[PDB]
Amino acid sequence: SDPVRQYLHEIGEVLELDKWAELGAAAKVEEGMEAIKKLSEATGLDQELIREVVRAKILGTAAIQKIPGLKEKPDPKTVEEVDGKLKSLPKELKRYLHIAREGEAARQHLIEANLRLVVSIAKKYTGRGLSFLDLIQEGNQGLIRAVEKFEYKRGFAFSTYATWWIRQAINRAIADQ
Amino acid sequence: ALQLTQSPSSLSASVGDRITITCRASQGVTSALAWYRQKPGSPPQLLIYDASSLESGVPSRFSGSGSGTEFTLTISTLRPEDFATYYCQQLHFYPHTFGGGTRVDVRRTVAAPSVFIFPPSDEQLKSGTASVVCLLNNFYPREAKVQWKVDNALQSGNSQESVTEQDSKDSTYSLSSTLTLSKADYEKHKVYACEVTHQGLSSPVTKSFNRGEC
Amino acid sequence: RITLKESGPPLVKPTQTLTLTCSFSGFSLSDFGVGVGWIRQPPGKALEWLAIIYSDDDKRYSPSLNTRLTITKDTSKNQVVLVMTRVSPVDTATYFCAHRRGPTTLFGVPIARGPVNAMDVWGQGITVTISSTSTKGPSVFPLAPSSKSTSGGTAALGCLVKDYFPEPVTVSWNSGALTSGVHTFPAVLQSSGLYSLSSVVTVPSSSLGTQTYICNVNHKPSNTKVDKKVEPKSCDK
Ligand SMILES: Nc1ncnc2c1ncn2[C@@H]1O[C@H](COP(=O)(O)OP(=O)(O)OP(=O)(O)O)[C@@H](O)[C@H]1O
Repeated sequence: SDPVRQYLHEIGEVLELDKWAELGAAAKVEEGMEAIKKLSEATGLDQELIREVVRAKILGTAAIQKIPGLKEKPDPKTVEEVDGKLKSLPKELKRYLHIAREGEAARQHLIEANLRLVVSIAKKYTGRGLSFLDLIQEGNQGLIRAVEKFEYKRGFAFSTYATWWIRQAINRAIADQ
Repeated sequence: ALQLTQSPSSLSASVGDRITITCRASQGVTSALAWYRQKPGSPPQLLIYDASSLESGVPSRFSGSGSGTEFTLTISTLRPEDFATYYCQQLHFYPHTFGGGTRVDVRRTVAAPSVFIFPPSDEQLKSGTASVVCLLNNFYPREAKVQWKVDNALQSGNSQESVTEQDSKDSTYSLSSTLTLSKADYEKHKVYACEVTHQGLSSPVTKSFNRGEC
Repeated sequence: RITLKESGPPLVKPTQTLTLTCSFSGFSLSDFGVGVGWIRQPPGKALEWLAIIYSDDDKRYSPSLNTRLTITKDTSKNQVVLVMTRVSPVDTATYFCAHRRGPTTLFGVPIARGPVNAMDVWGQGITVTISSTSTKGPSVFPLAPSSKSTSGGTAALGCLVKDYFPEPVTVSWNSGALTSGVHTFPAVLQSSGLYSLSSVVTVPSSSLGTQTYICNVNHKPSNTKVDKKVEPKSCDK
């Protein structure tokens, strides 16, 4: 069955987050992004490695594992590599791991909750330059840019801050190539 | 589709009892669960917010508990005004879903149906229709059946009944059955009877009338 | 302090458009994160959630009918409008609007979002019926007291409110003075498509021909007001 139904069926079973349930998760991401600064400047040098590892750990039980546009870098070996190089740390460094795994579980829920959003924006470009399954690989990519740059303390709403990067990722890809 | 399953769907208790309604959620809604109370012919009224916080100005007999998937409401001492339908609501996901409801009734000793009966008005008759009405005032439980006989001939599909709510004053139910006929069809019979059947009776009661004197 | 009142048509014809309005006081839609939502209750069934709109103009609709719902606000007039297209009898219900608290913020940045998890103030509700049946006031007939109506120590009388459309109708006895022993049954829908209900009152069998009993019938949808005195049957002299 065309993933036009395989995918769409998966996401059509995901629920939208309440206005404040979102803002709460989007904040939890920043807390699991400040705990990555701590779990990075201790185990040795910068963050992104840790972030992707925890992301894979959480991604193991995700309701939606196949996201078009995301460069899933499993590295079947690197897992136990950094997993062990973390689970064994001082008493205090275990609670920051707890914090990071949650802040990263939020980044996932937040993305899943806005998939059927990227699908309705993409649909507003049908019959044009690019096609359905194509646009989504771009919108979903903007969805990741927003969930990364987001900043509740600034005052913006996420539903909007998302649309303003989903559409932007499509109108910068409509340039083709 | 996030489903909110409420149990029991209904229940009975007496003033001063302690009861627990439950609300199970198809998926985790954390603490975003609210409990409302709706009295007949009234808007719902908030009781608990954020799962466990008593809404200000709400009686302290009420309390809520739970998180994620399982929630409960609890009335310490049931009171006269606590008999109503209770609803839960989750506001974690859109759409904010409401539970199916839980009706709460009072207990009491089987009451006897005080049966009366009213022949059609002459004012009504002169309009071409007739309505014979059979009132069953104050009984318990709701269980009761009215049977319409017209000249001993049982009647089906030409009557309609309606039950009031269990009154907080006298916690019983009242029923009103209405048999409708045309003026012409009414002007061909004499004995119009009503055969009530209820637990509070050792035999069916028939508060009948005869359209000669009544 | 907070009051919401819904307003709109008591009856709309199928396939037409239903426009409800929520007027409120005690708060503003310019308040931080505040929301105003719509909930309906079909006859004999449980609450169903419809839509919500916020101070920042964010809005959400129930999936099962988001194609038919539009919600809009007028924060300077303290009103919210819900519009529903292509209605059908299945949309017959009481429609409520309700208020949603915004988060307790440190003036701007949220912190205590606890109070947002409930709809804390509800409007009275408005009864709306979608049908092809035309509006029609009620005839009020007596349920006069008598021998077969007076059993034991106390008599019983009432009023029969016959053939009106649509719901609702309101029944009071002696302008409110009388409430004791008053039973106002729910309306039933007759085979013709018109509603019918009775209201009864039990009184002292020794005060019938002395005390005056009047039932006050109001059916707003047809703007009909009726007052009927219910005196005993002339079954005496
Ligand atoms: N108000 C609404 N909100 C959300 N979804 C809706 C609404 N009204 C209809 N829909 C559904 O959204 C769907 C979008 O099309 P989609 O590609 O999801 O089809 P589908 O669900 O895969 O079809 P099927 O259900 O036969 O498998 C429509 O099929 C429709 O059933």
